[PDB]
Amino acid sequence: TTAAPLLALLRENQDSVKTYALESINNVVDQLWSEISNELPDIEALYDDDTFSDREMAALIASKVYYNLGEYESAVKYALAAKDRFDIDEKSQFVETIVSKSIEMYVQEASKQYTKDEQFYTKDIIDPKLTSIFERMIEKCLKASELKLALGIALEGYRLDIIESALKSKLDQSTSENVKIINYLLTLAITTVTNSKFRSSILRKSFDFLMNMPNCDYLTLNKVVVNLNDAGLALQLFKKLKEENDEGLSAQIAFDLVSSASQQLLEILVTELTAQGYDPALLNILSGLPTCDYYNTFLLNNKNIDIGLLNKSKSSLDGKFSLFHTAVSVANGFMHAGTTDNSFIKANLPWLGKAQNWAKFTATASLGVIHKGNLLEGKKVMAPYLPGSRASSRFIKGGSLYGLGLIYAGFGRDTTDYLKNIIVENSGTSGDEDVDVLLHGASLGIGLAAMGSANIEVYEALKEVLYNDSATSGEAAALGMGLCMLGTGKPEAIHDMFTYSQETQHGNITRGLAVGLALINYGRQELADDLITKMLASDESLLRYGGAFTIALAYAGTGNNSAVKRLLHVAVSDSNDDVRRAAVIALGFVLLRDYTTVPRIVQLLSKSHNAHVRCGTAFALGIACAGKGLQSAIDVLDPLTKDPVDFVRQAAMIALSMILIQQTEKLNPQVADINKNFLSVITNKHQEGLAKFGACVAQGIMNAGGRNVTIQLENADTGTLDTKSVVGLVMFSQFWYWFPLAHFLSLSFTPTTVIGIRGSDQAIPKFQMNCYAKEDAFSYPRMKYSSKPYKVDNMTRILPQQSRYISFIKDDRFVPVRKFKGNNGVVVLRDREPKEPVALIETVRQMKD
Amino acid sequence: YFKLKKLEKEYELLTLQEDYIKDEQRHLKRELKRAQEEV
Amino acid sequence: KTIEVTAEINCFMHLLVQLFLWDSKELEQLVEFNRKVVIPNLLCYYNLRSLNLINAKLWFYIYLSHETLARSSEEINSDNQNIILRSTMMKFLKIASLKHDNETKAMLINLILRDFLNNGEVDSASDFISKLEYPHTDVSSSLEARYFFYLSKINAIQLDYSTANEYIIAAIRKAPHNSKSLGFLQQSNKLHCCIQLLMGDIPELSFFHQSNMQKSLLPYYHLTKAVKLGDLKKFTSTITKYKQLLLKDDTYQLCVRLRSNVIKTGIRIISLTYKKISLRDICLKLNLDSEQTVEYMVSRAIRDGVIEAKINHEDGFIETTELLNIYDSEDPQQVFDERIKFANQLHDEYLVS
Amino acid sequence: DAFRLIDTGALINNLLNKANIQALIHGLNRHYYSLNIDYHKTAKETKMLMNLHYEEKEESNLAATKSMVKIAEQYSKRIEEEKELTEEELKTRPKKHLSETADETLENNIVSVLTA
Repeated sequence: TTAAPLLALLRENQDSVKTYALESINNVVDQLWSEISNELPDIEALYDDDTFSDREMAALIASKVYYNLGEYESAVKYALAAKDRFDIDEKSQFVETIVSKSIEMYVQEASKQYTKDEQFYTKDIIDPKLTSIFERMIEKCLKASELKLALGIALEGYRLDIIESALKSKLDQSTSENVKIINYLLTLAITTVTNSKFRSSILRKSFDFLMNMPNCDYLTLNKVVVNLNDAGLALQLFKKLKEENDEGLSAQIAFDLVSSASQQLLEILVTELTAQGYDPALLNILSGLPTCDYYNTFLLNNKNIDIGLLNKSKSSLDGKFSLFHTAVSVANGFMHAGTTDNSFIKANLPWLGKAQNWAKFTATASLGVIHKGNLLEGKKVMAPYLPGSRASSRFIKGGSLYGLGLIYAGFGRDTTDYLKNIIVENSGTSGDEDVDVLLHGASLGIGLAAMGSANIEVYEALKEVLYNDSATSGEAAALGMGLCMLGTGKPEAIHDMFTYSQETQHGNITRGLAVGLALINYGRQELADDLITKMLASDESLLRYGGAFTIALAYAGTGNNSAVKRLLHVAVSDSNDDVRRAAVIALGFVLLRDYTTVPRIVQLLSKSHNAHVRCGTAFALGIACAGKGLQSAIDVLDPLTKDPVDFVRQAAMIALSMILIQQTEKLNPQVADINKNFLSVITNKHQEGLAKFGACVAQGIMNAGGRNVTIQLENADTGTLDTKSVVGLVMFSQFWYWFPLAHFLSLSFTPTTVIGIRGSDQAIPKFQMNCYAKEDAFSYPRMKYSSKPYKVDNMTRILPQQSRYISFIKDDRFVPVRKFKGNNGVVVLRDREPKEPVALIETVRQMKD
Repeated sequence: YFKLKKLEKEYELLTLQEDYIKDEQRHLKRELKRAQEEV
Repeated sequence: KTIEVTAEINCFMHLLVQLFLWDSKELEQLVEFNRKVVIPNLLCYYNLRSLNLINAKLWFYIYLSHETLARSSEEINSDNQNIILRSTMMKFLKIASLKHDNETKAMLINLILRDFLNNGEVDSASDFISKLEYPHTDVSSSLEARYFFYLSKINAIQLDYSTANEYIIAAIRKAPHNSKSLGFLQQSNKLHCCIQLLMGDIPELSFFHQSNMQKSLLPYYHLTKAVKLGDLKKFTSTITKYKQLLLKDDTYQLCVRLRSNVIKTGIRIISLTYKKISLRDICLKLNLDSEQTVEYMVSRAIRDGVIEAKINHEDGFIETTELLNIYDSEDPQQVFDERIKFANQLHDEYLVS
Repeated sequence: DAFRLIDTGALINNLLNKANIQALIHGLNRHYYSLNIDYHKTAKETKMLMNLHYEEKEESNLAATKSMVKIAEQYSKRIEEEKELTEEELKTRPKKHLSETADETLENNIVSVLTA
């Protein structure tokens, strides 16, 4: 085994002599390589000549040797220069291995280069050789008929041209198949790509591809206007909808977007729509007033209230301080949420008589929870207790302005303008206790009304409240500014507010502004990183606590590794107690995109010492896993219920219920034991106070909104996240700095129900639906498996578990336009023969209008 | 290539936990020293 | 289908294995067929992750027979057959990835390394070792010792007595059980004894007496004594006797290498400790060893570092240093650094387990 | 601890409830309760507390010097302690104690090599 005869000839000169060896050596490089490596300097010497033009053949032999050594960067370069002898379709052990490394190298380069430029692959900034190979590698994947290989590489290597061309060529007319492809790619770009500039371009392009087809799946078209937060896509879609007018379809589109899409996007789109001419039926739908009324009808019929249980719990014992009134007040609100039963409160009136001032403010804002989902009667019922129609005391009035914001969140265009007059009044007046509380509720209430929409007039009115330097009003005021300027916000707003925290000697205000900045950040990503440092660098606990949520909110939705990592850091290295809880609760939010990651993340934290850590992860689980119920979470929570520390017990009970909302045995066996416990603690006279809030309130969540509402981080109509649910949930984890803030859970209660709409009149009917709601593997909550056909009327209780399996029947004479969309959410079916009623039930929109 | 992405998700969870454990051993050790003095 | 296919592939590995050592039909005849199963229809099936579904045994048995030359004694005298096998195995080493196929990578290294050692260049070694160095979790204890042994022998040829010493000592640890305490242990032990002799001198022969085959030990004793006592005449006459030994072991090279050392060892015993030692005594001894290089040898010794001295040939005197109470400062520095290293490694081994 | 009697005028929400505390301040004004503790401090105060633990330079070094003078004796006593330790473990064939004794001897040697 010798290469020596051949190797010897390289050291001699004459081009003929060099040629005779080269080609002998070429065949057997892989075989003879040990000997050939020592002659490597000489082989490089052939290459560096350009008068002897069999340079490329030297290069190819040399590459083989370079691979075997482990200089991969060097081999790749020589392999390029070899040119017409590097063929990637031969596919040996040689060819495959250097090809791998080649894609690797472009990808690396393509990261660095995307950040600098957006055209680089068309230019001579990077290697044409590398490029050429990249373009063939792509041809190879599209030739093999797998599109998921073609796209995968093109994505990683930051080229827009390849993605575009690949979908296009392979776009076939069928329609059904295209749509599957475009959705598989939508999941993939969104959950993997955190570079906005790249991702946005793939998202926008996928709209344009569905658009090129004669029929196209409108639910997916709706999804993408939500995703990109872009007006342009939506307008073009709607002019298209004018040519193809089906009234059932056009209505289906508007009900999907109104629930799922951001509030501001919808508003500006209606402002443009009005001006071009649109149909006024549609313009009404896009406000979201009909949608909210459809749910009110649902909750009125399907209520499953159990008011005896709360009576029995209130009579169990009576003791010291304001925490336990907060507990009953909060459990009432959750129970009666959206159904509009003041039954408990109407009947039983003496316990209200025991209540002091802070408890009155808490109980009145529970009335706000009940009367949610009234679009005209919200104000009216509350009206004798609402300014200008003076009651007997202001403590009563203060939870009215707060609650009025709750009901009327998401329709608050008006509600802002009403409350701001109150804000101007009591910036002016400050010195008595009654006006301070009056304005504290007005300020929680204004921040709800102006939510998420920069109204700079509101920013100024609340800001004067700060200067008066009252701990009661200012806490609200500070939080209010955060809610309003959530999104991009002012540069000013951030800077003014951060500074004023460091100056303040008042506690309540610092905390209030701390949380206030976390909120301002919502999708602002790395551009908030600066304030995060400032906040953490404070030796103030309050700003550090808030600081964790500023990363939670800014990186919410698709996560980031650095972001999670920075929070793991904060939780570990800050021995101050409060700060540890905020950091662990914060983890939940980055990781809301897939709830599955959370039990793993927090497994270490669950055995981690400090009760503030263990409690905080309970709440986080609560938030994160409540989308479908997660069995792996409930298990983690179980030990934590039987924790000896009073507050870890509390959080576990509350957290359990948030996952286990609208669930039963055979879906979760464990819920019976859990229910026993919640009861057992209250009835007892031997437990501690903190635990006892947890038990009463836990019950209130499980059984909340007449057993018809769930806690999800989304509003279901396409399954894409909505603003309100998130914000609401960050506010709800807080009970500790001011007792009623629980109430924000009201925004994150979503009804789960299939709601049909007869499109010929735009009003709800009833039809059977083929379904799997059988009592052979399911139940509903009253004090898995599918094989048998089952039917039921519309506007009925529908679990997450049951939601999976909905279908529809076409022989009540209604046929769905988009069929089922996989999930709960308002639809519109077309009535084939419209000449008569074959079902047309009552709706509460026909009792308002 | 689509595959690779699936494998990255499982990888990414491991890297984050693995780094977190290091930070934990180091805090636990100081806390162990002080607490022994406290008992 | 999964279960059926694996079962066949395992079945074949057993069948070939059973069919050698104790159930073959002639080892040389069978080689073709072994080569046929490997190259098409086997590497092709594997997804580059095999460690246990191919084994050292197949390549070991085939190659062992080509080097036996008494159940073979070629089938082509052109040397086509054996050259081709060396190429095919060399080609496989490319195929065993630099991130996967890790146990199988190492088995290839041992076989290739042997063939170069018997008869070839052993600077061809240099590449294989660099390639070998990557994270391993799967290379077994037997293979490790084999590694160490080939590696020591090469370094011994190149003249590093020290490197080969550490490796050889490491070799005879771990692997030796009852199936590696057999012929392999004997090869290793020969080299380990030799190495100690060349670097310096070998420990006592007492230990080796009960830990090895006695048949080997008697020829090894004879060889060590001649070197230690230092007489040239002893060394040649001994070398002459155990020609058969040095040939089997592949250590005919010892004869060249050990010779310088013998002559050196014969001056060294003699303790030239006095202020002057007369020239005559040293010339007297050397005459038997060396017929024309009596002055050259005494000079050679001084340059080497065997004795620090002065000679004048006018006055015909050797003046020397005290060869007794040497070993002073910084000799502890060397010991102190080296012994701490040994301690850290053992503590590390405690932490792991 | 930090205390205050019943004193009202804001403590009227303080000591399923609320009947209790209204009657508690109505049946008796002035009964103790504990209050919560926090410590707020200032960064210059904070830095002063940590710089307790060039005089500093002089001291560490001083001990180092005098340790080196005396080491001839310090050597001898620690072999004797060590000799004892080895012997104890033989009989013994507790463990924590034997280990700690060896650990102290090793720690001290490293510090001593370091000193020069």
